[PDB]
Amino acid sequence: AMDPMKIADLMTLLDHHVPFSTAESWDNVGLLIGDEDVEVTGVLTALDCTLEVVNEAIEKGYNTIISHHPLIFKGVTSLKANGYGLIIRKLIQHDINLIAMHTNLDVNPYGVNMMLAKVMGLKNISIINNQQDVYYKVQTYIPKDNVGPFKDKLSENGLAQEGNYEYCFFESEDVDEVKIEFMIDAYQKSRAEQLIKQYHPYETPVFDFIEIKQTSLYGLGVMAEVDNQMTLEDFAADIKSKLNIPSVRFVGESNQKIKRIAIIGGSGIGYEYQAVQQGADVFVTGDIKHHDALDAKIHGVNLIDINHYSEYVMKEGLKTLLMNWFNIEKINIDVEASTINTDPFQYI
Amino acid sequence: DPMKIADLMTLLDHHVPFSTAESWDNVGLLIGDEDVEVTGVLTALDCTLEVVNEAIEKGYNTIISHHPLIFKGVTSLKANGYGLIIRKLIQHDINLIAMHTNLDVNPYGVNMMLAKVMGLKNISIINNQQDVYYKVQEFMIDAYQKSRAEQLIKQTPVFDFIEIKQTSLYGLGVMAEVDNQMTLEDFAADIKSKLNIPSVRFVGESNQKIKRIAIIGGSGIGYEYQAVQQGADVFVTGDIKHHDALDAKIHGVNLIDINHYSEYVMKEGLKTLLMNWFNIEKINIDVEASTINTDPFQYI
Amino acid sequence: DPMKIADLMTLLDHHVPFSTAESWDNVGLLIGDEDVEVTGVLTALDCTLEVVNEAIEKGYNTIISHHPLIFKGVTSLKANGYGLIIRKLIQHDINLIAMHTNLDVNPYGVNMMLAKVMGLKNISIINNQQDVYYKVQEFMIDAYQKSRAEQLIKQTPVFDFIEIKQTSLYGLGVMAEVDNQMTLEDFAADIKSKLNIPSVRFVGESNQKIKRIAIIGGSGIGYEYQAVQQGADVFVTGDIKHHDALDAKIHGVNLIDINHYSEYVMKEGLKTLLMNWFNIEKINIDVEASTINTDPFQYI
Amino acid sequence: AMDPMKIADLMTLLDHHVPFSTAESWDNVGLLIGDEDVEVTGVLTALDCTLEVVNEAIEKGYNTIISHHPLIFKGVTSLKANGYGLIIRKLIQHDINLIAMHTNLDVNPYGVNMMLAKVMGLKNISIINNQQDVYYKVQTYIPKDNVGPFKDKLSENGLAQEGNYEYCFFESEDVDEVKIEFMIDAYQKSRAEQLIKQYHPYETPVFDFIEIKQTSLYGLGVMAEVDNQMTLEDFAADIKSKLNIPSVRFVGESNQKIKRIAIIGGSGIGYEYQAVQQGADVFVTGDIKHHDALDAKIHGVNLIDINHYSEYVMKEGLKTLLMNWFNIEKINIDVEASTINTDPFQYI
Amino acid sequence: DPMKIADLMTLLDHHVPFSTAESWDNVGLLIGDEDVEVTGVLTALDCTLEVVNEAIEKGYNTIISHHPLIFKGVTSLKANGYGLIIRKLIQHDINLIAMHTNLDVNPYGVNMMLAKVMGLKNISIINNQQDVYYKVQEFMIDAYQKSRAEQLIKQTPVFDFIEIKQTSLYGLGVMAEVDNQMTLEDFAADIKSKLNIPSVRFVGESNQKIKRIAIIGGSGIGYEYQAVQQGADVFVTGDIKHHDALDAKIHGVNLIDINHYSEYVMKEGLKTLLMNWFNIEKINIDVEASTINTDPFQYI
Amino acid sequence: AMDPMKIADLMTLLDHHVPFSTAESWDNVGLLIGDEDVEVTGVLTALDCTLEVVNEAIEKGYNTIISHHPLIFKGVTSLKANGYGLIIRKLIQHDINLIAMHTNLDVNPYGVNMMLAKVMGLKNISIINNQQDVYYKVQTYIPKDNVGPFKDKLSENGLAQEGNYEYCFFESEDVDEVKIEFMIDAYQKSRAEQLIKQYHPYETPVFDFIEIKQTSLYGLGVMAEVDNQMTLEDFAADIKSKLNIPSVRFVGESNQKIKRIAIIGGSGIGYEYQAVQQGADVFVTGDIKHHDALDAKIHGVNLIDINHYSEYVMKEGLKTLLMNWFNIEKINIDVEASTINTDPFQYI
Ligand SMILES: [Zn+2]
Ligand SMILES: [Zn+2]
Ligand SMILES: [Zn+2]
Ligand SMILES: [Zn+2]
Ligand SMILES: [Zn+2]
Ligand SMILES: [Zn+2]
Ligand SMILES: [Zn+2]
Ligand SMILES: [Zn+2]
Ligand SMILES: [Zn+2]
Ligand SMILES: [Zn+2]
Ligand SMILES: [Zn+2]
Ligand SMILES: [Zn+2]
Repeated sequence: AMDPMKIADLMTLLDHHVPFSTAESWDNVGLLIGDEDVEVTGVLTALDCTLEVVNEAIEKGYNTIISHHPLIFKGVTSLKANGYGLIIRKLIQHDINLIAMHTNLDVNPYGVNMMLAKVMGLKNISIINNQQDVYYKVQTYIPKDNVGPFKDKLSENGLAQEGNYEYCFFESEDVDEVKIEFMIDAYQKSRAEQLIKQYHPYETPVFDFIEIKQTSLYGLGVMAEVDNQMTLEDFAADIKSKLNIPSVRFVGESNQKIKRIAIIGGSGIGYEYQAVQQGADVFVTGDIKHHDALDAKIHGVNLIDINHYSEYVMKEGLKTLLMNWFNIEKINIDVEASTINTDPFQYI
Repeated sequence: DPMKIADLMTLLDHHVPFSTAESWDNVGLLIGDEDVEVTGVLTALDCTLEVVNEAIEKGYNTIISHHPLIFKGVTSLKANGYGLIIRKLIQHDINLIAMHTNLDVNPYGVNMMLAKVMGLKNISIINNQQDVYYKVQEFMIDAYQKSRAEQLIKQTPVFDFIEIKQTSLYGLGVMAEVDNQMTLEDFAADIKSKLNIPSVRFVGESNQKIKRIAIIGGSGIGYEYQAVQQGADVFVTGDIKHHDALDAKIHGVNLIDINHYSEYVMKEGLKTLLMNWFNIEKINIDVEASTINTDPFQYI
Repeated sequence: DPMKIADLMTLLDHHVPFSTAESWDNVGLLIGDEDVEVTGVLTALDCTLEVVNEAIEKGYNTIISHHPLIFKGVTSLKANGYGLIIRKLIQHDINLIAMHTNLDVNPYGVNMMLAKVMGLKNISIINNQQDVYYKVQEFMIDAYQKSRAEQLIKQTPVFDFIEIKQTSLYGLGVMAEVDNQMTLEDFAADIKSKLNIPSVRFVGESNQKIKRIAIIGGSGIGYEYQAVQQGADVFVTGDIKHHDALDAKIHGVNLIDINHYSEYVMKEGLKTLLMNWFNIEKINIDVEASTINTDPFQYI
Repeated sequence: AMDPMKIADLMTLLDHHVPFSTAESWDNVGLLIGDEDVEVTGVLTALDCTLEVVNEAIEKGYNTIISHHPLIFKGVTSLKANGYGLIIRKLIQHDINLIAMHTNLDVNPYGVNMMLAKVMGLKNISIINNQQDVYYKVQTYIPKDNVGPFKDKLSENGLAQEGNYEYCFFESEDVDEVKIEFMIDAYQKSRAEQLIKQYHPYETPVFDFIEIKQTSLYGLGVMAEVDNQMTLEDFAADIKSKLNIPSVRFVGESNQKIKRIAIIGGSGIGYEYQAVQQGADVFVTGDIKHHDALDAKIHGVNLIDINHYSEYVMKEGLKTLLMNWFNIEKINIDVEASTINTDPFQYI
Repeated sequence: DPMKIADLMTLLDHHVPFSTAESWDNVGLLIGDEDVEVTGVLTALDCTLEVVNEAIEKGYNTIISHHPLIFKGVTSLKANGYGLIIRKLIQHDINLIAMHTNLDVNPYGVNMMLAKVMGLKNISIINNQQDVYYKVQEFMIDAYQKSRAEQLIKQTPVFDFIEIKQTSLYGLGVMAEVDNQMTLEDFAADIKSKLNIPSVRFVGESNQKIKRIAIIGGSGIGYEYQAVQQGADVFVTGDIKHHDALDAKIHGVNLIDINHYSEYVMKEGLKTLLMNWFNIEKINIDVEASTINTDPFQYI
Repeated sequence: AMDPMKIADLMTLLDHHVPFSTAESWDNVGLLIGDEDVEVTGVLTALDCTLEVVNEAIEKGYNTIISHHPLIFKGVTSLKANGYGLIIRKLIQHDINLIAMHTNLDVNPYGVNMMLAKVMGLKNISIINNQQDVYYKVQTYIPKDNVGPFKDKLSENGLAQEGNYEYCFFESEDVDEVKIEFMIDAYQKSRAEQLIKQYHPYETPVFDFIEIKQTSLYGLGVMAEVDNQMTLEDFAADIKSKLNIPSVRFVGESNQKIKRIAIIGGSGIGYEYQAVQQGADVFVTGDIKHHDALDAKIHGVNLIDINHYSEYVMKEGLKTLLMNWFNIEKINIDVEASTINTDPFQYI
């Protein structure tokens, strides 16, 4: 008897590759509308889950929509047949599940900004603005001989990855001891306390947790470079064509030479000065407003507004990711990128 | 011409104006479609999953609850917790309307209803709101009338809108009285019995004499000192906590905790009001009070 | 008797009262010396270094900008960034005056100017401020008059100041209309051409029909729902972002982003007003609109 | 010539066993009304120091009242012959001292929640919601031979507990050194700096303080278990009887099987979800309100409201503690638990 | 029928209404028993332990201080610091009343008292409060009268309460004048001598000419710009700090720091007022000004 | 062709000796008005940069003013010919540069409070209220033999001061390793990550950054002592004379014996209780107000108000410092302390 993938199985897989915990604390991510117990019949990727997207999923026989933008962001106070209420109600009425992979996908090594840089044909793409993850270096003190492996083996048996580090030294030079050390993630602190107490000895078994911060693989934005050095206006025209953008605008001398590019898709104004500090010749983002562009201009910070809507690259990008992850796990569920242009703006 | 949700909403607003609700509150049509024809109305304190099941059972597509099922914004709608109730409503095409603080402050609302169930006399609204009305220079106008009256009166004329403040009919709480003075203990026992309450608790000497009573159903602590100022011998409310009771006791302010759940009286009270309003308008729609006891507490 | 900065400031305040500006805003003489004789006036949207160079070139010692060059307090004044422009003004004895939100809400200001440049009809101020005026008991008085009228009327008399609130002439935005209904797409194209805009974008079906138009130049998102309430078929503003456009789209609210930079129309609009005001007062001072395109954006 | 116990001596003893520093930072604990210099004539324990409690102390010839709840919580703005003013004035006029042992007693291993669990007849009682205490691992580098004990001995002489830990290694492999390490509490950092500077050598004597956090023995609440698995309603009836409560109310299916119990006496709503995470079958507390019970019910979190007033168990509990502490120290001062029922509520 | 604390409180409220005190302030009976018969009244700026000892010595059981001994809530009452003074009061059955900001804004209060001690002329309250009074439709009513007048006038009648705002008699500060113009230096020296101040300091050229003087006793910085607006040549207050003095100096605003402690003049000033009020009411109770110099500063 | 000192060269030198980063985060320090590219013609020191000070610099041919107090503190919203606008405009019009050395000079070992204590003739002067600086102890694990110096040499080549510390031990007792450790300042964390990755080996090169906090040399205030124990009033009269103060006021018994003195020039009320904890017999500051003096008196905290204006000692103090720093660097630029008494107060 089969184990067809349920929403709960999909959630675990999504979380493995694009951890929901990497989303900002203000964000609203994960299963927003649906039922964990339901069997997935197909997956439609979307930037914004508009009414037409829901209609498209229904028409295709798919019961799961993964969007970038959370359809429910601040709590909804009503669910009427109007506005966003009409979309939410239609999902529920048709038993469609909606998952949001929002800022977790913005900060992922394979997420929105890797996807943007790739579509722009750029090279040497690296995450920037790295998160910091908290670890602990756990240090225990134990006598030599057989009580060392006795510790090692039991500790490694009950989890806590089998990489240890051992040094001789004297407690008091009365009691000669071995100081053992290993790493734990911040969540394991509790378990590590338990397991050390259970399989150690004395009246006062000595153990320490030393906070270690490590640079994360996750961060908001990428730095990349063009193949060949280019003028600002030529780089702007190039990416307008590659991303099929109706209108692009840039801030800076049109003949400015550009090699290193920082990209935060969406609305990344607030990071442009830091991007310049980090080595960018231009900061690429959307939703750039007059006074921030004016400020950038006077300071010599070069900008390109590719429009917030250029995050739409994640529909095909995430479709490709998910098909790969499904291949690995030998899952045959169909994934399609929504073909609807959901940009609220029409350009003239 | 069959009554739709939109028509119900108009009628309810007429009799219990949604604008009298507190600004923090979430009232009106919370879940539904205003174009849908009302098949029947079930009244509820809390819209639990059992209450939704009851509406479905009775063939009713409209629930009016006191407490808003969605109060702070919902962050997700999953098949769990409150998500389950909201999803069940939507999937069964049930409309949910909340008449919350607008009902608490209505002259015929929660506190009138409590005082009637207690058999009280001389019941009047306390803690009255203030209505803003302009005298135009002379005749009277309401809040919104101030825009159009310029838009009308400017067809070179010299005119004036004078703000006048009027004590509202609407307010949180009622003051009322027993026929004859009774002890605090006897009054607490009397209302326990009348409201079918499993357990009541009071603050004050059992032999204190009670004539004038202030009532705020739900959770009305914060108002007990004012009530005493307004003439109450006792303040009746729910959800009274230790430190607030201890303060009242030391200050000589008498209280009775009838439990927040005592707002359940609005189910029958609202059923009766709505049957009457329907009668006036010649609407032939069935209204029932939910029979489900939705108190999360069981008393021993 | 030659006009000084102080005299200019008086005249500008007469026609576009600096007190109609928002309380957060920074308006008036921002950089200068009120005793200095005005040699000429250059109007500007943003006072860039190029605009300062232009004033110097033209022999003008007075610039009137819409946008305040100093908005939040300056923490330093170095030869870099905005420091460069402020220092250049001072070192060349150029006076900078900001007519910012007071011009946005003026009956002849930014939004009248936008609606005229679009060739619109029936243009009226929307979002009107409220003026406080007292009726004394009877005759009328203004804001400041309430002090002196006691100081005058107390020379034992029994008197009254009655607060009356009056719809102001001043407000953020105008409502206006085209001669004949046109599609949303055609109207957007029409205004693109009339304002010489490199790129315009709109929200709403291209074949939506437009008759009544609400305009707030600059960055007016926050007001689009109210505008629709006030009768607009479309809200015209700049600096529209994705999520605000997506919200409007789902709610059926039509928008056009003409870009914040479209406030540049106030350069010629202000030049014309100031030439007229000068004429009335028989002041022979040259006024020019800056010809510099100061948009930080270049469009492709 | 005697050393009769003064309030200041009592305060030191109280603080030793139920440290005032473990109280919450918003709390108001310790000597609230009185004179440190005054000789203690007897001690009356109380939940709330009401007028009748003060009258009881006067009648008994006791000049010290220890209450759980602070009679002065937010600053008093007046002291009139009315309300709480009348109680405060009566204490002062009769030279009665009032000490509050509030949230420090809530979080103590022998405090309010241990006492509740014991009165309920429960077993395997353990503190939960543990505080974290900050320590430092101080590391200094010193040459071997005689300068090691020279360091050890002087450091241990000037306090800083004589548990050291020593390891060989090379500074620069030019200057061979011994790295010595030991623990200090967070307050000793200053002294440790001084003492290391004074008895070390070089131009730049190398020493480090490494922050270590340890799970405290103090925490808000206990987890315990019933002897024999029981239904929720039976457990509720049992504890109503054991604590002599006029009325108890519970949230949950009456036949729910209960083994593990979390208890926060007083008003502990806000912790029930965490208690369930920590393994509780039911969260026992007081002052439970409708909407929080409604939420608990829908989420399957089981609750029992034993009333805030059930904290009254600390009068006899603290009396027993204090008599034990006085025995140890050979102090003959009488301690009595106030017999007044001070519950503002009367149940019908 | 001997005067109790409650009767004193009524009389003081009549002449120096406790409701004119700032909302942050702590005034009235701070420590005491309103049923206790007043044996005598000692006036005080600060109620120090020495002032309590003086009351006890004189056989007086009532102290009226300007500064509230309890301002923010007391968190403990131990035999140390301020605890010592509060405990001594209570243990000796001394009643402490605070007439703080209500005395600062009174027409006969701190600032009248300062201006009199300086020998000034044409003294008037500045910074006046606003009194709310309703004209009922016509006759006048006060703040509280608005409730009962409905409760009275509703025995179907159509009526109106019109809010009228009236300049109060009460305000922080006085404006006053010398008989003849004098230099800033000479005026500072004159008031130093008249108030027996060990050290005075002034801001402004020593030869500036002074005629009109604004005074706020205590710590009145924040009001100096307004005072100049109101016509003052100099603002007189205490507790002036470097940066506030430097700002005033650069703006041409003249100041004199007479020290916060100069509010001590209210001891004799209040003694005189209270003897007079007692006379009117035929109360034979002794009132003395405390003779203790309570300044924490000693000057060298 | 010369390298005459420009403002940018002066800024670097100032920052070296009195780091701008030690200023409070609310403060406004450094070059407030001027041009980094301009050649310095002479330096005038000032407490407050008043109009007369600017006039004095012009008259002397000096184009640089260093003040203690920042002429621009909260952003200026206008620059009119009035008030502070007139001073700012006059600086700009005459090409005068103004640097503020504000709270950085308050907390410097040679700054305002050292200068105050020295002018008072005091001894044993020590900074108090020390800042804490964040460092990292970087720990890497590397095999013995030749890969150790290979690491050492390259790491030391690319900066990161050549003080290392080495200990033997076993990774897994499979792979025997050397644990190397060294210090970095908090800014080097990024570089250290790079350089370790570049010149280390494995699939997972193990390195840790351990946060170390050290007591700074910078702090607000000094503690010092009088030569000979003195009465409070005599100490007050002495310092009034030494600093030429028109009027001094003190709080405390006039015959109180004084040996240890805490000094925060300016407006240091808020620190007096801590100063007493730290061992002061009197707290010396300016701008003392009635209610704070009243509080101090009742608590037995002794105060002397020497007036905020007594910070004027830094004009000659900083002149002396700067002349010394210029000597070292062989710079011939004139430095003069402004002679203008800029006290807004005149005493009578
Ligand atoms: Zn994104
Ligand atoms: Zn986005
Ligand atoms: Zn209610
Ligand atoms: Zn309720
Ligand atoms: Zn504008
Ligand atoms: Zn603008
Ligand atoms: Zn407790
Ligand atoms: Zn409690
Ligand atoms: Zn005062
Ligand atoms: Zn005062
Ligand atoms: Zn300073
Ligand atoms: Zn200073």
